[PDB]
This record gives sequence, C-alpha cells and structure tokens, in this order.
Amino acid sequence: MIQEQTMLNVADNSGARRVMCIKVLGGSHRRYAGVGDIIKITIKEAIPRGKVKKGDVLKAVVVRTKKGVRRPDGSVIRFDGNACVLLNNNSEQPIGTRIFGPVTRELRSEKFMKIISLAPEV
Amino acid sequence: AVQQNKPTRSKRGMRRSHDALTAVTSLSVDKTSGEKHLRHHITADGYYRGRKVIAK
Amino acid sequence: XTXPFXX
Amino acid sequence: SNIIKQLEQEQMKQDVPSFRPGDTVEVKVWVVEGSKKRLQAFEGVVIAIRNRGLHSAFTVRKISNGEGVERVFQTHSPVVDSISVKRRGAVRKAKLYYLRERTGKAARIKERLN
Amino acid sequence: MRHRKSGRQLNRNSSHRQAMFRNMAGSLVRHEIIKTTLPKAKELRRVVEPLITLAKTDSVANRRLAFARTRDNEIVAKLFNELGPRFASRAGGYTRILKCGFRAGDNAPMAYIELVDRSE
Amino acid sequence: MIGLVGKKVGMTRIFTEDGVSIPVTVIEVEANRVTQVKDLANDGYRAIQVTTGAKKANRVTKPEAGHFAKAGVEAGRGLWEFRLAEGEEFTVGQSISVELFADVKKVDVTGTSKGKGFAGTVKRWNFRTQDATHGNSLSHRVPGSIGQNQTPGKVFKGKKMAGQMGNERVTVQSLDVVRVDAERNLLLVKGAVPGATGSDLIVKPAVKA
RNA sequence: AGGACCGAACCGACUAAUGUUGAAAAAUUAGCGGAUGACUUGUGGCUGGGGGUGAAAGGCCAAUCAAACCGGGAGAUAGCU
RNA sequence: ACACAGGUGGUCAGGUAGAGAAUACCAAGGCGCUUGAGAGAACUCGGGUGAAGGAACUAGGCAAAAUGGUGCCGUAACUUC
RNA sequence: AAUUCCUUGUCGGGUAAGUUCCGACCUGCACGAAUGGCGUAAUGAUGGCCAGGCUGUCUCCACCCGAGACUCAGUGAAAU
RNA sequence: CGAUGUCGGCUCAUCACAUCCUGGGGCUGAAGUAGGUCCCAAGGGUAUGGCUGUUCGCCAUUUAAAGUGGUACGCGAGCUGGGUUUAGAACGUCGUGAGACAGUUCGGUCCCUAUCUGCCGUGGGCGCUGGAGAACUGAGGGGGGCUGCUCCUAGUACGAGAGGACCGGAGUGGACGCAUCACUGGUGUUCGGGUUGUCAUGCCAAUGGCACUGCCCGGUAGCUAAAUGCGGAAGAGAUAAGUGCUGAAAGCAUCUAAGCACGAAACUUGCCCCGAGAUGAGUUCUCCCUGACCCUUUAAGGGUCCUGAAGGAACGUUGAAGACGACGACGUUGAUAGGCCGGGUGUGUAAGCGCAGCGAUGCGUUGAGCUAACCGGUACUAAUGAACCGUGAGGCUUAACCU
Ligand SMILES: [Mg+2]
Ligand SMILES: [Mg+2]
Ligand SMILES: [Mg+2]
Ligand SMILES: [Mg+2]
Ligand SMILES: [Mg+2]
Ligand SMILES: [Mg+2]
Ligand SMILES: [Mg+2]
Ligand SMILES: [Mg+2]
Ligand SMILES: [Mg+2]
Ligand SMILES: [Mg+2]
Ligand SMILES: [Mg+2]
Ligand SMILES: [Mg+2]
Ligand SMILES: [Mg+2]
Ligand SMILES: [Mg+2]
Ligand SMILES: [Mg+2]
Ligand SMILES: [Mg+2]
Ligand SMILES: [Mg+2]
Ligand SMILES: [Mg+2]
Ligand SMILES: [Mg+2]
Ligand SMILES: [Mg+2]
Ligand SMILES: [Mg+2]
Ligand SMILES: [Mg+2]
Ligand SMILES: [Mg+2]
Ligand SMILES: [Mg+2]
Ligand SMILES: [Mg+2]
Ligand SMILES: [Mg+2]
Ligand SMILES: [Mg+2]
Ligand SMILES: [Mg+2]
Ligand SMILES: [Mg+2]
Ligand SMILES: [Mg+2]
Ligand SMILES: [Mg+2]
Ligand SMILES: [Mg+2]
Ligand SMILES: [Mg+2]
Ligand SMILES: [Mg+2]
Ligand SMILES: [Mg+2]
Ligand SMILES: [Mg+2]
Ligand SMILES: [Mg+2]
Ligand SMILES: [Mg+2]
Ligand SMILES: [Mg+2]
Ligand SMILES: [Mg+2]
Ligand SMILES: [Mg+2]
Ligand SMILES: [Mg+2]
Ligand SMILES: [Mg+2]
Ligand SMILES: [Mg+2]
Ligand SMILES: [Mg+2]
Ligand SMILES: [Mg+2]
Ligand SMILES: [Mg+2]
Ligand SMILES: [Mg+2]
Ligand SMILES: [Mg+2]
Ligand SMILES: [Mg+2]
Ligand SMILES: [Mg+2]
Ligand SMILES: [Mg+2]
Repeated sequence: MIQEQTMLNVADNSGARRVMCIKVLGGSHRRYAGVGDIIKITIKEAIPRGKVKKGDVLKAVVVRTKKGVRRPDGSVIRFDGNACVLLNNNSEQPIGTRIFGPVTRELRSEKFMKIISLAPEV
Repeated sequence: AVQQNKPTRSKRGMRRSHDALTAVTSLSVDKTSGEKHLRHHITADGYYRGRKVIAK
Repeated sequence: XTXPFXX
Repeated sequence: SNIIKQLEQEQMKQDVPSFRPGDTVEVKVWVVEGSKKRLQAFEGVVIAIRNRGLHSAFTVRKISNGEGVERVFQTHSPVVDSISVKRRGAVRKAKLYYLRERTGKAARIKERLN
Repeated sequence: MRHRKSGRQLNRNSSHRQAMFRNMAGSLVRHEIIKTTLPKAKELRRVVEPLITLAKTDSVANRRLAFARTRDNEIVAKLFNELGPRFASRAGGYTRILKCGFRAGDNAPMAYIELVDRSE
Repeated sequence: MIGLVGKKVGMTRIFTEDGVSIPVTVIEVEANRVTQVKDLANDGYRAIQVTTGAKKANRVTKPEAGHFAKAGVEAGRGLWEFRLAEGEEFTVGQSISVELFADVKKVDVTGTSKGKGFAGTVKRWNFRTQDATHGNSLSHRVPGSIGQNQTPGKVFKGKKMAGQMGNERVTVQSLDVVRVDAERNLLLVKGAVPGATGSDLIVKPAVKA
C-alpha cells in the first residue's frame, strides 16, 4: 500500500538507503503500489560510492509492505516496513546485484526472477 | 428565506389537510369491575383482565 | 462599507 | 446457521494441537516452489489467536533478517499441513501486539514450563 | 444505525444510565413494585432480573458481585435471603410490566413493574 | 430455464483441495411448488407461479387460501413467477427441487439489499467530502452546489441528492454455483448476495455468458 | 539586583471554531501575551464641545465623535425623490 | 430591556495528593442550572478511536496531532560576555 | 530590496519539479547617510523560507459517545 | 444604482462538438511499426505534483487520453476568502501641502430558521364503476456503456536490416459502480482486564464513584474499507462516413435514377432498476356480501329500521424495516420481544482458602471468574374474545351466446 510521498527502504546493494515514491505507475489515477508493483522513486539518501546517487530519479519494484499480501486460502503475510528494489528506467530490471531481507512468491514475475533467486527467504 | 407573497387562507387549510386527530375506538371494559380502559392497559382502580392487579 | 457584506 | 454449522464443522480439522499466545510454534506449510509442491517451515511466537470455529486463525511473528514478519495462518486451510509447539511461552495477555515495539532482547518471553 | 443493536440510550450518557438503573433496580427490589416510564421499565428488566438470577446461588462471590452492581447491602441482603429463594424454581420472568396510562405533566407512557409475587 | 426462490442463510467458505478458500453464500432452496401455470390462451404469456416454505394458517387469508387450495398445494410464505421459455413445461402442483441447478454453472441472484435508511450524498453517492478544516463553515458532508445560475434556473431531474438507500431490489450477476445438495436444500454460490441473512432470494440461471 | 525568567490570581486580547432573528448590541470554548512594573485596582476629585484628553488610532469624551448630547433659531434650505 | 452563559471592590482559606491560591478528588456548606417524554435518519455542533500512507491538504501545516515534570550528565554558531 | 516597471531579470544553492526562500551579479524604471545610511547580540502572539517529530490537513473516509435535527405533550416567536 | 456581490480554489455539475482518448472510414510524399490530413462519430472515458492567489503558464512524473467551448467568464440564501479586499502602517514615485499610484508591501467582521418554483426521498387521500387479496403484462422512465498490458496467431505478413503487424483468440490489470461481512482489518463510552490520584462502602481483604470512557491493553454483535464477490459485454436490428454488385438516363462509364450486398463505442434492442394515476387506470387467480320500510318535485332521488362479510385497519410484542408515516414478523392453536438454560466468543487464571516469603509478591485450587447486541433451545414475563372502518349481489346501451 505505497503511494506518493511514501518513504521506502531499499532491499539491495544499489547504494540507495531511503527512497521516496513520487509515482504509482500502471494506471490513470491509480493510487497504490504494493504486493510487487512498480513505482517511480526519487532518492533521498544513498551511500557515498554506490551505483546510484541521491537526487537520482528512477523506478523500483515494491517487495515488502506493512499491508502485506493475501493468499488463495485467506491468510496474510505482513512486513514490519516497506521495501523496494531499484530498477533502471528504460529497462525495469534491478540495478543492485544482491538482495536483502525476505521476499514473497508474488515476484514469480519473469523479470523479477532474479530478485527471488538472490534474496534470503520465501 | 422568507415568502414573496402572503400564502392564502385556502393554502393554510390544505397544509392542515392532515392534522385531524383520531379518536380511539379501542376502549374495553374490565369483565370484573366494569370500568373502561385502553386495551392492554390497566384500569384506574388497578384491574387488568379481571384480576385486581396493582391495588392502589 | 468595509468591502464584502457587511465587513 | 444450523445448516452453516453442519457445513463448517464437516470441514474442520480434528487434531489442531494445543498452543497459546507466547508459545513458539513451527507451522509447516505447503507451497509450490517453482515446479515443486513441498512442505516449508515458518517458526515464531504466537502473538494472537482468533478463535472462531472453521474461521479460527493465528498470527505468528518472526524476526527475519533484521525486521519483523508476521503471518496470520487460517488454522483449517489445507495449506497448513502441521502445527508444532517448540516452546511453551509464559505471558498474560491474549494479544501480544506489544512485542512489535520491542526489538531482540526486550522481545523475549519467559518459558512457561509446567 | 442500530442494526441488531440492543440497549436503550434514554437520552443519557453511559455512566448516568448505569447510575440510574442501579438506583432503580434497588427501588423495585425494595418496594417490589414501582411506577416508571414504559421505556425505562422495560430496560429495568434487563438489569434487575439477572440480579435475582445471581441470587439463586448464595456464595460470597455472588453477594459481592451483587454489591458491585447495586452497591447497597440492604438490597443485596433481600436478593439471596428472600428473593433468590422465592424465585428459586422459576426460570426467569421474575418481573412483570403493567401499562398504566400517561403522565400528566409531560404525557410520558407510564407502567408499573413488579416482582411477580409482592404480597408485601 | 426457470429459477427457484430461496432464503439467504449466511456466508462461509469451502476450502478446496489445493489450498483455496472459496467464499460462499449459503442459500436455502426448499422445493418450489407450482401454484399456477399461465399460457397464451389464458394469460397472453407462458410462466409458472410458485410458492415455497410454509405460512401460519391463521395468517393465511381467505383469498390466498382459495388460490392455494385450487392448485392443491399447502400455503407457503409467498408467490413468485418465472417466465417459461418455449420448451419449458410444468403442471400445477408440480414440485421443483434445487437440483434444477445441478449444472448451470453461474447464476444471477436477486434480493432486497440491507436498509441503510436516509443516506446522505457521501455514502449514498460517493460524493467526495469538503474540507474538514481551513475555514469550512458547517459544510463538510453537505452536498455542495446543486445547479448553475439563471440558465436552467432550476435543478435537473435525477440530481444526486440525499435520501433512502438500501432496502431495494438488487441483482448480482454470474456467480459460480459451488454446490447443489437437494437432500439438504443447499445452493452454495460463490460471493456475497444482496439482502440480510433471513430474507428471500431469487436464483435464476445466469443470463450473461 | 532586574520596565529579569517560568507560571496562577489579576491585567490583557494573538489564532480558531461556535454564535450571527446570539445565552451576549463583541461573547463562549480551546489555545495565547503581561504578570515588582512605563504594573494593576477601589473611593473621591479635576479637565467641556472647534473644547477636553490622546505612549497618535481621528483614539476616547455614557451602546456615538472628521466636531458629544439636550432645548432653541426651526416649518434652515432641498432647481431633488 | 429578561429569573440574561456578560460585568462588579474587599474579607475568610479545612483534608489527600501537589512547588502552589495550579490541578484532581473530598469536608463544611451549597447545588442538579423552571419545558419534559421518546426515538437512535441525513446534516450540523462537541468529543473518542482508526488499517496503509504521512503535509501528498492548503494562499498558508489553518485546525488537529505532538511536546510537556524533577534530578543528574551534557549542550553549537554568534555575542553587547 | 517593505524600494526593480520590464520581471518568474541572470547565475548559484536547495526540490523529482521552487513566479517564493537563500547566496550572488549591478542594467538602482524609481537606495543613500538624524526625512539618518550600513550593521547588529538579545528580544517578537511580527513578515517570508527550509527541515525533524507529529498527525483525519489530505489520499478517503469508517466506527463510536454525547447536544440538536425527527416523534408525543405544554408553551409559543421572526424577518416578509 | 429604494443593492443583479467577485478572481481563483473546494463541492456539485449540465449541455455544445470546431473530438483529446477509445470506434469506423478516404487520401497519404501510407513497406511494417509509427505518423500526417480529412470525413463519420458526443457512448463512455479524459493525471497527481513543484512554483505562483492565480486562471493560465513553465517544470517533474504519469496516462489510452490529460479535448475545446456554453451554462450571470455555471456553481458565496453551497463553503472558502489566498487575489480583489474601506478604515492602520510602510517603501519607492509624484505633490509646498492635505494627499495620491492603473506600483509594491505587512494587518484586516462573508448575515439570512426555505412560503413558491425546482430537486431528492417518503407518506396521506381519492380514483380506476360491487367490494376485496394477490400474482402479473409492460406503455413509459431511469441506470449502465471507459480502457492498459501481457500471451497465442508469430518473431509470422512486411522489411536490406533494425524492427515488426492487420484479422482472430486467451488472460490479467487501472479507474469506476453495485452488493456483502465469510475472510484481512477499523471501531466496538453496552464485554473483559491492567493501572495513577482521591473519596466512599467501619477496618482488613474485596469493591464502587469521580478525574476526557481518568489514562491505557484488548475485543462480541453491528456498522464498515483498505476487505472479496460481481458488472461494463457478447448477440441482434436499422444506420454514419465509407466500400461495393447489377444498372440505365448518356450504345460507353457510372454504388443509384429502379433493384441488391456490406458498414461504427453513436441510434433501437439485448443487461439492471422503476413502472397500470399507462385516468388509454390493462390481464390472470382467489375471496366476501342473497332483510325490509317511509317520503318527495319519482330519479343513478332522499331518509329510517335491521344487517356489518371478504378484507382493512386498530391494540400489544416487535424487526439486519425505519426521521414520522410506511414495509416485514409475531400475539397462547404462540419463539414476537425480555428473561432463563446450554453453547460460543472475548478477556486471560476472579473471590475465597491454603502453601512460600521478613515483605512487595509468587504459586496451588484455576485457562479461573466474569462475559453486550451472537448461535441452539426454553412460555417464566408481556403479547385479552373484543371494538372500529368497510356492507347487504352491484348502472344504461348494443352485440354474441342463453330460456
Ligand atoms: Mg436484537
Ligand atoms: Mg430531548
Ligand atoms: Mg436499517
Ligand atoms: Mg477532498
Ligand atoms: Mg462564521
Ligand atoms: Mg465546523
Ligand atoms: Mg519581569
Ligand atoms: Mg480565553
Ligand atoms: Mg509569565
Ligand atoms: Mg473616577
Ligand atoms: Mg463609545
Ligand atoms: Mg462642524
Ligand atoms: Mg441640535
Ligand atoms: Mg429662520
Ligand atoms: Mg425641513
Ligand atoms: Mg433560569
Ligand atoms: Mg446572571
Ligand atoms: Mg481549582
Ligand atoms: Mg431537573
Ligand atoms: Mg484522536
Ligand atoms: Mg490513520
Ligand atoms: Mg498506524
Ligand atoms: Mg514519518
Ligand atoms: Mg495542491
Ligand atoms: Mg502543496
Ligand atoms: Mg496551529
Ligand atoms: Mg491537541
Ligand atoms: Mg536577496
Ligand atoms: Mg515543500
Ligand atoms: Mg529612504
Ligand atoms: Mg547630511
Ligand atoms: Mg529608521
Ligand atoms: Mg511586547
Ligand atoms: Mg448521534
Ligand atoms: Mg411541539
Ligand atoms: Mg428591488
Ligand atoms: Mg437583493
Ligand atoms: Mg463533427
Ligand atoms: Mg486542411
Ligand atoms: Mg462567473
Ligand atoms: Mg453566506
Ligand atoms: Mg493583498
Ligand atoms: Mg439551510
Ligand atoms: Mg468487528
Ligand atoms: Mg484496601
Ligand atoms: Mg462522586
Ligand atoms: Mg465518566
Ligand atoms: Mg452499364
Ligand atoms: Mg419487474
Ligand atoms: Mg453463557
Ligand atoms: Mg435466538
Ligand atoms: Mg338492502
């Protein structure tokens, strides 16, 4: 349940630390990104010699949220914070090379298979 | 907001087309004391359906 | 006298 | 409602082991890993139990790689293969929502032992 | 918007209601019959009967509880000593309402509510 | 084909072998009993009229009782018609069980939606609310403006205004039939249907593909 | 020690909502400034209308003030309605 | 103008908690405010709580929410010290 | 610039994006020395701008407790 | 000019079409993809932000698209009041000055209880020709009508290659709408618990009042969205621009003059809601009523006596129905409400007693005690026969049957 102004943590060695969502892509007037949706972020904080610098504007798939994800049986997977994985604009696809923290199977998404193949859990 | 013209006496009449009261038609008489009383209510001398309930 | 009615 | 009970309980599990909030359970859950169905383990502290017949459920909180992961199981879904009590917890409170505001060391709950 | 909700609000706030019915279950119990508006009278049955019920089992717990509700030992004495054993064998309906017309000064629907045996 | 009249029992769920929870509405469908057939010759259209359930005899009226008596079925809580369809054919007194649906696959389900009473514009029409703050005076939930100026100089018919919402006829289309069990008078359809538990439902095989 | 600090009384009157045929011809509620000083208050006194008084706004001078109120000149005059 | 939520100087200062004449609860004393009875729609007023988000509101963070004590530790630029 | 018409001047900073803000330039339409010029610690219910927290301000509204609104009785207005 | 308040915002919209997107089509300096231009088309759809009062504009980032206009430059007895905005003040500029600016700047009162029209809802009345209870037919009315992406066809047609389709099919989304409470959650001042200050019930223990529900932690029923189900359609008819067949007038040609085939989100249908006050008051099924008398200007006349059905309504108990009316359930041959029993649920191990400890407190009895609107039961309490309203066989004419 991410939206404009929402701050998110980064879940990779992209160098970004705190990104803010400035757009929920995928539909006119569309108000939330979640589950494993693709938002557009600016960068509010990055480490000193990362692959992205602060102020940079690119995209990112959301991979962990407080609102979480339901399953065909009714149950819910919740997360303590909101996390995304930076992708680059004219390619989606992840800038980083490692992934941190758990991710959910919803990412099965062909193009995000990399993200699952890395990444510790679920 | 107030009226632009004085309403007519006729109109007053029509507006009150519905405030007639309805008399009751529902009194009954206690079989054991013969005082009138509304249905499902007790009587003045405290009778209800024949037995003397209450007692004040 | 003070703009809008009646400020 | 008498019909609905008929429908519901003929769908209920008759072996849900006992556990209470505080207990540490390991839930074994069926999942399709790529091309494989396979049991998978989720273990953590029971912070809440929703007691309602077929709809009964429980929230199990676990700290995965740095932060919390709560997941609410639906006790009677086929997805839930088995439930297990790794450690009986001692708390007094039905809903343990306060553990969220606690990290690592504060998070610990006394063992019930008895 | 009320769907399936119980409980009359009697144009009062929560505490006040509770106060009043405490003050009124005691009345009914003491006098075994009182006169009140029909609405209150009907609510009263919800407060007063379960006291009676409670009283059908004399213990310390139960008296203390009947003191928690009511907060008057004369009354918690009567339940238990008289009333509980009176209604020992009757499954509820300890109380009964008799509609009795209309209040002069405001036209409120009145009723009597009484213990089912009085004699007093 | 025709449809039956039932009762809304409540909702629950059917867990499926492969770990899906299907949300279902539990609809009672006691045998419907045909109280009248109608045809061209006699009515100018073909249809069955049916009853179901039962009615306290005291609360059955002389007229009602007459009409029932004729068809030789016992009273039921009401009457409902179903348009016959060139082919369909029934006879007075015939009994129709929920198994009418032992396939169909999807059904349309009509009921009387729960009653919200006098709804305002926000709830009734999703009218978006004015400022809570920033100067607004007594005008948060109120409906805004309701017209232009001299031109119309009136308000247009069908204007979204506040009023009764709920408690009206609503159909919900193409719900998957989940189960049909006549021995138990059960129809399980997937999804919520109109009306509070207890009230009447009309299940017709879904009209849309 | 201090036209010192925080804060009740007391003096004030920055924001908002309410009220706007008000509970009130200026207030109520929640917040707000001063609060040993150029502080604040009771009683009585003095200044009078082209006059007073004014840490000055044309402020205040009995619900008012770019000239108070009352009575008079007086039926001012009104090429206007 | 009212049996008016306004205005009006001085005197008295109990118990527990508290720095206190603040505040909460009490004592003495005084009161429930001169239409009530029911309903538990919209909308208004006055409050409580709120998933995820967190100023994206708006002229403006207006309004809310937040902060809030005591004692220790410890506090930058700048400075008329 | 409480002063600049042209004007959102230009450049730099901050922002994903800044007609405002800040630092700069000088082409001051139309600054300037007790009609005081320029600075200035502290003070300010003073104007503009940023940020942390905070939040129903907002996405987008839900529920709830109360006073009206609604119903019965008594009294009983108003502007026009 | 004895008062027609205003820029922008908010809210709510409603039309036009010179159409922004989506649909159809002609030409193209149209290979494909993608464009250009024009014709047809108004069904639906048609962005959030940074700055500024702005509208606009620029900029950032979306989108299929971010249409242009009318509506007192729509919308202040609907809100706002930043712009405009009297009185205070200041700068610059003008003026000897009072002052002034169509320059700038800081501050700065937005009243109105709705009679009528209109609109949204909801009742009362009468009518529909004896009265009544139902189920209908369906004239008319309203709603709805959006669209991304991916996959197949197909890496095919096309193309030197890059790239890359038409036609058709399949999925899954965005925004919107409706329903619902099963799930996930919110709330839950009527449930349970912890806790501060103080007062009380003599004291202890145990409780209760007040302090925002004192402050909090949870939470039932209900309500509810963020929650989960469903929708937009397909199909059909007649068309728009347009493409044509046959074909003369005009030996040829010609979509047209006669005749014939096609052709779009527009239209009529198909879908959903209302709907016989459709006074053109319709249809079908059922139910109930089978006394006489007087008078007058003697007629669809007026009255009286007796009668009083079907049904309605009343009263009571009530409801996921509700402002009030209304609608639904039930009234003893009874589960309608309250209570009561059992269960559930929530809270989370009461009181009391015992043991341990100097004590705070712990442990045992104990998953205890308590537990709302919930489920399953139960006549204990309350739902008294009655009253009222509604009548007593139902006009004339013609026709068709009928004696
Ligand atoms: Mg109920
Ligand atoms: Mg009242
Ligand atoms: Mg309702
Ligand atoms: Mg809004
Ligand atoms: Mg106001
Ligand atoms: Mg307000
Ligand atoms: Mg001082
Ligand atoms: Mg104040
Ligand atoms: Mg001070
Ligand atoms: Mg004096
Ligand atoms: Mg004065
Ligand atoms: Mg003069
Ligand atoms: Mg004079
Ligand atoms: Mg003279
Ligand atoms: Mg004169
Ligand atoms: Mg008084
Ligand atoms: Mg007074
Ligand atoms: Mg005090
Ligand atoms: Mg009183
Ligand atoms: Mg709050
Ligand atoms: Mg929130
Ligand atoms: Mg939160
Ligand atoms: Mg934050
Ligand atoms: Mg904005
Ligand atoms: Mg903004
Ligand atoms: Mg503020
Ligand atoms: Mg606050
Ligand atoms: Mg500067
Ligand atoms: Mg900003
Ligand atoms: Mg100067
Ligand atoms: Mg000089
Ligand atoms: Mg100076
Ligand atoms: Mg000062
Ligand atoms: Mg309320
Ligand atoms: Mg009245
Ligand atoms: Mg006029
Ligand atoms: Mg006027
Ligand atoms: Mg056109
Ligand atoms: Mg051209
Ligand atoms: Mg205009
Ligand atoms: Mg106004
Ligand atoms: Mg201005
Ligand atoms: Mg109004
Ligand atoms: Mg709930
Ligand atoms: Mg004690
Ligand atoms: Mg008290
Ligand atoms: Mg209280
Ligand atoms: Mg030819
Ligand atoms: Mg219909
Ligand atoms: Mg129980
Ligand atoms: Mg029950
Ligand atoms: Mg007769």
